[PDB]
Amino acid sequence: GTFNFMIVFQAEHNILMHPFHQLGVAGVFGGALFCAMHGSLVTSSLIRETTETESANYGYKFGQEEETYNIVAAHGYFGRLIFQYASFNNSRSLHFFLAAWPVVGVWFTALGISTMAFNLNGFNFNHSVIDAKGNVINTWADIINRANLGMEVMHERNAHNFPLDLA
Amino acid sequence: MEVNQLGLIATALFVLVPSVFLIILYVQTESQQ
Amino acid sequence: ARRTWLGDILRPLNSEYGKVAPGWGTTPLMAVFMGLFLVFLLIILEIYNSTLILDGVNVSWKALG
Amino acid sequence: TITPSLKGFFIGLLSGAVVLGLTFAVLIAISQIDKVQR
Amino acid sequence: GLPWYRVHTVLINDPGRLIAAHLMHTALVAGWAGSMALYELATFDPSDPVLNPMWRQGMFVLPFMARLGVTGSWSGWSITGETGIDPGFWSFEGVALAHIVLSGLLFLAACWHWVYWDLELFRDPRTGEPALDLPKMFGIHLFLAGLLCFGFGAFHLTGLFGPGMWVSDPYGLTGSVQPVAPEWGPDGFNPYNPGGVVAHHIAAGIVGIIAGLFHILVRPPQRLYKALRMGNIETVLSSSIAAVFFAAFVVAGTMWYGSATTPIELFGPTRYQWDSSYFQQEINRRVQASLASGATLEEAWSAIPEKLAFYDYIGNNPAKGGLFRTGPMNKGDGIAQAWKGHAVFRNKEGEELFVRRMPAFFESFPVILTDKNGVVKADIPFRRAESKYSFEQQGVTVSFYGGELNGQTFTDPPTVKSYARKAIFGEIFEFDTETLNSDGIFRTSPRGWFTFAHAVFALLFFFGHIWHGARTLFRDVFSGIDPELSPEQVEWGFYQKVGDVTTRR
Amino acid sequence: RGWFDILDDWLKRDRFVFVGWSGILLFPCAYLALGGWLTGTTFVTSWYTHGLASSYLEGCNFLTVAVSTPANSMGHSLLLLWGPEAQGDFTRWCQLGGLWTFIALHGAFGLIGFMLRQFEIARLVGVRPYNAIAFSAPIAVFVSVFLIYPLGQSSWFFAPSFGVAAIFRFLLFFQGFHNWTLNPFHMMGVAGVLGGALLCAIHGATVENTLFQDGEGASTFRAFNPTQAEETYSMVTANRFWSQIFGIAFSNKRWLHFFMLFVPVTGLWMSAIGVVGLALNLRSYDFISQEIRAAEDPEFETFYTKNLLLNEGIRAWMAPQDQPHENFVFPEEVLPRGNAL
Amino acid sequence: SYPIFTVRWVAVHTLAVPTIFFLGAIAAMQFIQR
Amino acid sequence: TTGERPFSDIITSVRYWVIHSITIPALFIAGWLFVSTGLAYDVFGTPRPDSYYAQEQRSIPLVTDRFEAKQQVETFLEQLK
Amino acid sequence: MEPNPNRQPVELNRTSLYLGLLLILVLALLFSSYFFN
Amino acid sequence: DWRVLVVLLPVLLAAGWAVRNILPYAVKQVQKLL
Amino acid sequence: METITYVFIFACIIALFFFAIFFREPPRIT
Amino acid sequence: GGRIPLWIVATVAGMGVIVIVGLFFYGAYAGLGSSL
Ligand code: CLA
Ligand code: CLA
Ligand code: CLA
Ligand code: CLA
Ligand code: CLA
Ligand SMILES: C=Cc1c(C)c2cc3nc(c4c5[nH]c(cc6nc(cc1[nH]2)C(C)=C6CC)c(C)c5C(=O)[C@@H]4C(=O)OC)[C@@H](CCC(=O)OC/C=C(\C)CCC[C@H](C)CCC[C@H](C)CCCC(C)C)[C@@H]3C
Ligand SMILES: CC1=C(/C=C/C(C)=C/C=C/C(C)=C/C=C/C=C(C)/C=C/C=C(C)/C=C/C2=C(C)CCCC2(C)C)C(C)(C)CCC1
Ligand SMILES: CC1=C(/C=C/C(C)=C/C=C/C(C)=C/C=C/C=C(C)/C=C/C=C(C)/C=C/C2=C(C)CCCC2(C)C)C(C)(C)CCC1
Ligand SMILES: [Cl-]
Ligand SMILES: [Cl-]
Ligand SMILES: [Fe+2]
Repeated sequence: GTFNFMIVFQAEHNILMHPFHQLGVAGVFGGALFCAMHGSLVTSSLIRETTETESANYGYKFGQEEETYNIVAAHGYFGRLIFQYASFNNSRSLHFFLAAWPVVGVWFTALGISTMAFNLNGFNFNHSVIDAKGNVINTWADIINRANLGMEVMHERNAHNFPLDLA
Repeated sequence: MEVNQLGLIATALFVLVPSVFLIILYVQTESQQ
Repeated sequence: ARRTWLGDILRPLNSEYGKVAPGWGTTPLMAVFMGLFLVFLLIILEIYNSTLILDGVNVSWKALG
Repeated sequence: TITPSLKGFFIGLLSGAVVLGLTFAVLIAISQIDKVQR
Repeated sequence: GLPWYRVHTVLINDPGRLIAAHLMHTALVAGWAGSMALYELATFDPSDPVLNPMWRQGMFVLPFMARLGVTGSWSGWSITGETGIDPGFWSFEGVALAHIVLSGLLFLAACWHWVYWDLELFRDPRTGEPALDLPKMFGIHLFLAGLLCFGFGAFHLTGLFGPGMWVSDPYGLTGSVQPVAPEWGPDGFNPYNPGGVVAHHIAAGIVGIIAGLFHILVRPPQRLYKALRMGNIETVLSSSIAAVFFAAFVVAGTMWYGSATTPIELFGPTRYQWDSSYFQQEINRRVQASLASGATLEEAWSAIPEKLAFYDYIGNNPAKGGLFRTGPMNKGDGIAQAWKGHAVFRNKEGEELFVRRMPAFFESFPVILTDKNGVVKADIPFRRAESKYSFEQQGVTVSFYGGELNGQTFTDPPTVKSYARKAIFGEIFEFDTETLNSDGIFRTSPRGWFTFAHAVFALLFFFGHIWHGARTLFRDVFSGIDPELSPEQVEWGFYQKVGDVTTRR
Repeated sequence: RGWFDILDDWLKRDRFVFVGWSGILLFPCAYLALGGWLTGTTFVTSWYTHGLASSYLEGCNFLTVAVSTPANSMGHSLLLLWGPEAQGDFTRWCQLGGLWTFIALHGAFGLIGFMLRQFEIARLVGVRPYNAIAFSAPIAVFVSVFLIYPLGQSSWFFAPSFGVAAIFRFLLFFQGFHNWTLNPFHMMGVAGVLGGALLCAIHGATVENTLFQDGEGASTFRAFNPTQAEETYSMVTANRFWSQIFGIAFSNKRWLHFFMLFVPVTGLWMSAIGVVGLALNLRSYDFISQEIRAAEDPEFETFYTKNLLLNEGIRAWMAPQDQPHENFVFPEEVLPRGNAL
Repeated sequence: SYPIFTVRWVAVHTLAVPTIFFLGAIAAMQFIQR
Repeated sequence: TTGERPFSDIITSVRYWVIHSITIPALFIAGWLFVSTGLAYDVFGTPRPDSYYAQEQRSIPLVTDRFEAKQQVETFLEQLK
Repeated sequence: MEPNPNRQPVELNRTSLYLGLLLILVLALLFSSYFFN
Repeated sequence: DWRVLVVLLPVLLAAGWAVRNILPYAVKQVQKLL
Repeated sequence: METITYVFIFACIIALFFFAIFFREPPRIT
Repeated sequence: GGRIPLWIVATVAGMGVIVIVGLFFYGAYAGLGSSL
């Protein structure tokens, strides 16, 4: 039923072409990316506290006061991976950044559903490109529209008696 | 429903074999300390 | 450790752990064979792909008769 | 025999070699001018 | 204690028990091979290699035995359908038996090596520690590999001392095991040339003997030994995995596109043969020529062997299956019984009409009939009210030339439509759906399943390569970084060369 | 002090952008993939491969612009500039879709280069290489989707075209033709991506709201010091809070950050496996039990059967413009449609 | 006493030089008419 | 910290803007001309608004041969002259 | 002959058991529908 | 054709301009390299 | 039988929830 | 050397972007790509 809902949404609102949905993907993809990044950076810079024959996790004891990784080493690796000034050396800034990116992205995507609820839909570039005579020159937007149309005409196939599905 | 008969045995083993393996290692871990 | 007839025979085959030729050794020559092998894999790939087309190399099932 | 695509292949092969060797000529050069001290 | 995911690291410095583990894995693999064949023998129907060949029956190892020359059963049948043979001991059954006995012998060896792990052979005579001279081992094993690769090509495949290998015509009609002469020219790199497989093993085998000799006598350069941690058995696992996933990609690819080593009588047609209408072209070639030679329409199609007509049918396209649609292809569309005949459509004006064929991409496909020029002249309509091309309005009929329905014509619209719906699948067959209680849904062939499993494993083993290569090159920090890394080694500018402490300013 | 070492010296100097040996593969290939995409999106058409306009020059905007895939008729041609298709003609090469292969291949070799860079820098710095390992996940996705998938199909034509809306079309294609949403390997990827984003947001928020008071200012960012030994937030209070709100909480900082690597990496890997199945049209398209009952029982209806009607709409309504090489002609009367619409 | 030309100099110009050029080409394009 | 010159120090520098207040417009103009001269069309093979179709044509000029493809689009292009 | 010195004890803590059982059960819950088909 | 020199003249002028304004400072860097 | 299987698994998860919360390894400081 | 105040550089570059971005949006309603 979830999938039904998201297919019909696309047909009626063109959510893929809506910027607030695009910011949701950016918040979700970026969130998964930064999750992986942060987990791999801390994990890469754990301080040797254990032997080969035991989980490194036993190198941290719940409630110890010293940090369990070297953040300057993590900074030094990632700064060189890209360049120095695109890496965090302040753990508070870094952890706030982790929080804000997917929260904000997902606010926007929630706002997307919430405003498409009032039928302010995604960008419509259907037949936006035409030639000197006025032939339509299709783009990917028009192909997307052929797909949206197939969804449109088939959904709830016995429930429409008039030509426009206005709600 | 006309459903794949072996689905049942497949599901049971799929659950049982991996689960039993974990329990074996857990219990013999507790018996050490 | 346990000695065996077959072990004594095979002994010298497992006797030079750690031995190395000095410096770069045969590395220059390895690299020649590596590059020859690359070009040869290229040829083989582009033949299969049909971006390399050769006379009397009909890359089709119809090359069985 | 020696088909157009075989000539193209050699065109590609020589182009790549040119680019790689040029790149490494330049890199060997710079690395000699600007060494690290020690 | 060790975590569950590291139990097998207790073998890393125990060559005997490492050999014992490797023997046990070899035992299990040969036992599988033996158990899989025996299951396939117990379920295989050999009575029709035309319409119910092994690849319709979900046979997976049977075709590998057949590929290298095992073709008969102690029961007197063979897969080419000749009856009364005597395969000797190397029947399908004897091959299965050999692998089981091998599994058992391997299993006992494994026990002996596990118990008598402490062999002096495994000890460095200098230091007394266990040690394996991996560089010399590689030369030895490579030498052995080269001899076997050479022998396989020079004797088994040539038929000098052996049976040869499966070869066939381009249209997979007359396959058999034949000795194969090596192709030494440039067409030997053509994947569709069997002579090239012979040459490959002969030439590559000699290169392997020569390389093997090199690698037994010449020691690795000090630079490489240190770069590649050649005293560390895990560097071999990393490079061995890489080679394995390389090979697995190749064999997935050649299975999917097809080559001399993946013939269609053992694995089924490829999807590309459907895409390019490979068999349909050939069928039409024969009918057009039958008819130039003055045969009737009935006569020309009746001359088409059913086996060739069955290739021209989308149900044997491997790209028509589903992941969880299990079992043999026969469980889907059924057990093919007969070619019904080639169906010819005509409208009320006697124009011939052509059913547009389902492409592999489409689970369902509308029924649309065209003239020789591509013009739509009839269809099965969805919305009836404004339809202009119905079979009813256009007076479509179907006539059958060849096969079971040869010389019959149907005009009643429901019948005609029914064959039109099957015509999108290509040539039209009669199926037994009762026996296997077939559910009517296409499944993929062994070509499909093999490609899927080997591409998936190839990709997963890529991660194993990355993992164990990381573990080889970063062994010193596996357990964590140095608790006294200083910020100068990691801060910028401090050293001219990164990590080289000898380059301060 | 041979030349090899002199070059190593130079490649591994500490500078604003580290180069390294991996730099030799990374930088040309990354720059070419990226330049090819900007070049094609600004100037190059898809008229002859797809019957589409696809550059700024033709009137497209950032959403609709794309470097499109080659014509189906190229099969899986490497489409080398010097190859038998374009025959050295840059212009024709562009027109036949050669920039797609240029970008896809230089991109693949840049990705390798970048992963080698993560390996090189980690080795020089003295850290474990878990960031290189995590980056295997993006690689799997890229190869499976852009290489393996269309290699299992008839041609590159059916790989993704490099463009915002072209990728949206690829999403919708996979719903109607492959029913990809139904695929349990995609669902495991969904749970890894969404689970990753959750972890990301919940871990950042937790740290920021269990901070220790280490300075006097209202802005708490000022009170961290990269070289302090002390944890900057309370694992203990964080752990009690989550144990009491959610029932369970992390107690091991090391496990937590490994779990953060594990979840999104694993999910991407699972979805790559699924795309390999669809390379072969090996879909989880149907449930056989449902279909049998539905064929026999015209009153039986589920969300499963409703979504297949939508897929059927998608295929028939989009196929002819999306697959121009097939010359699909679907007269009005064969199009599936519900009432009125 | 800084260098003017560096690897850094090059990476920057590698990107920024075609960026402007491209912005010029795209600016002109807003004025194309059918 | 690596010994290159700080960015903030270059872009506030008078010598920097003396060069780049030329180089930046020259590049922007050069890009302009590439388009306004029509050269970009010819280099890349991109159709002009008047040359997607022939006058009465509605067929896409779709490449349908692999090794004759070059010859195909040249044929489709002279079907406009 | 000596007893083998490379033997090591194996551990699975209670949290790892909970985690792994959840994994298996949820995997079972996801794939069971497809096994039944 | 001729449009090329059109396109390319601003850039030679741009390179020309920077060549002259920087040449002196740029030679001090080259002397320093040993 | 499919219904019983689905619900059985779902029931095991709920039981597991119960033990993971109330019968957890209790975290202990330092 | 450090002559121009950086706040000034920022404002002008800032407006340089708006200008060109505004042109691209203007062009979404004019000429090619406008539907007209
Ligand atoms: C690669 C492709 C891709 C990607 C990455 C995304 C990504 C996203 N899409 Mg798009 N989508 C796509 C393709 C894609 N989509 C396509 C092809 C279509 C058209 C078919 C759509 C149609 C579409 C629609 C129609 C919607 C999305 C939504 C979303 C978001 C879903 C996640 C979310 O809402 O988190 C948000 C978080 C939640 C929903 C979680 C709430 C959890 C509650 C608070 C608690 C639950 C408790 C639980 C029951 C019990 C747990 C306890 C335990 C013990 C059991 C996300 C930004 C959705 C969105 O934006 O939502 C606003 C949405 O409605 N997408
Ligand atoms: C004693 C010898 C022996 C013989 C004659 C056979 C014969 C057979 N086996 Mg059995 N088998 C054996 C041992 C043997 N097996 C052992 C020891 C095992 C346990 C590992 C197995 C496991 C096994 C399985 C699991 C299967 C078979 C199968 C088969 C059949 C097909 C073989 C085939 O296609 O191989 C094909 C082999 C290859 C393609 C190997 C390629 C080698 C790669 C390329 C690596 C080369 C790397 C090398 C180091 C580089 C060298 C460099 C070069 C320069 C020289 C055939 C009847 C198949 C069958 O039908 O079973 C019933 C099957 O599926 N066998
Ligand atoms: C490369 C391995 C391989 C291949 C390609 C084949 C191929 C085939 N076999 Mg064989 N088989 C094999 C191995 C293989 N087999 C082995 C090892 C066994 C022993 C168990 C068998 C036992 C066997 C029997 C008993 C039968 C076959 C049959 C068949 C055919 C039907 C296959 C089918 O329905 O697939 C079904 C495939 C699937 C449903 C896909 C399952 C993959 C799951 C989804 C992966 C699990 C995901 C995992 C949980 C993810 C979690 C990861 C994360 C948590 C980290 C086909 C020719 C049948 C046949 O027709 O023969 C006559 C038959 O009856 N095979
Ligand atoms: C020739 C292949 C090969 C070999 C010999 C090894 C050997 C090793 N690996 Mg590697 N590895 C490989 C392939 C291989 N690996 C591949 C392809 C991958 C990618 C998935 C990995 C990923 C990997 C990781 C991530 C890790 C290892 C680790 C290890 C070590 C401990 C493993 C252990 O105790 O398992 C214990 C395993 C179990 C108790 C149960 C596993 C059950 C699995 C999940 C399902 C069973 C599948 C079933 C048996 C069918 C077999 C598969 C089919 C291919 C035949 C050991 C040295 C570990 C290590 O480095 O420790 C230092 C480690 O952390 N490996
Ligand atoms: C709830 C919504 C949801 C969510 C969260 C997802 C999540 C996912 N989908 Mg699914 N999807 C959904 C809904 C959703 N989907 C729906 C409704 C459909 C319709 C059927 C699809 C259809 C769909 C398709 C068709 C595909 C996915 C794929 C994926 C995966 C994308 C993985 C990724 O990061 O790619 C990101 C890409 C990469 C990691 C590749 C490499 C990235 C490199 C590093 C980029 C380099 C950039 C460079 C440096 C600079 C560029 C700059 C330039 C822009 C200027 C992920 C598991 C893909 C998948 O499973 O692949 C295995 C896939 O092909 N989805
Ligand atoms: C669409 C989503 C997506 C994008 C855009 C993306 C992007 C990136 N991820 C990186 C890193 C990572 N990604 C990671 C995990 C993940 N990444 C994910 C999803 C993505 N990752 C997900 C979901 C995860 C969770 C597992 C990790 C763990 C890392 C890193 O370590 C690394 C990093 O440093 O992040 C900060 C960077 C690699 C830089 C690089 O290779 O430069 C070199 C550039 C090259 C080689 C060129 C590639 C060319 C590509 C492949 C083809 C051409 C693309 C066109 C130019 C543009 C087309 C655009 C259209 C399609 C619209 C880059 C910013
Ligand atoms: C002792 C002995 C003997 C005997 C032997 C035997 C009896 C054996 C057997 C053996 C065998 C009989 C074997 C078997 C094996 C099997 C196996 C080894 C299998 C496995 C499988 C697997 C691994 C699977 C997996 C999977 C699944 C399950 C699902 C799907 C997916 C997959 C595929 C992953 C003799 C007399 C000779 C001699 C003396 C001694
Ligand atoms: C392909 C090719 C090549 C190369 C090329 C190159 C390398 C290129 C480059 C190119 C480039 C390098 C380009 C660039 C461009 C850029 C652009 C075009 C940009 C844009 C941007 C924008 C527009 C932005 C804006 C914005 C926004 C939108 C939002 C936010 C803010 C900002 C401001 C950022 C060669 C020769 C080898 C040959 C073959 C082919
Ligand atoms: Cl609906
Ligand atoms: Cl209505
Ligand atoms: Fe953290």
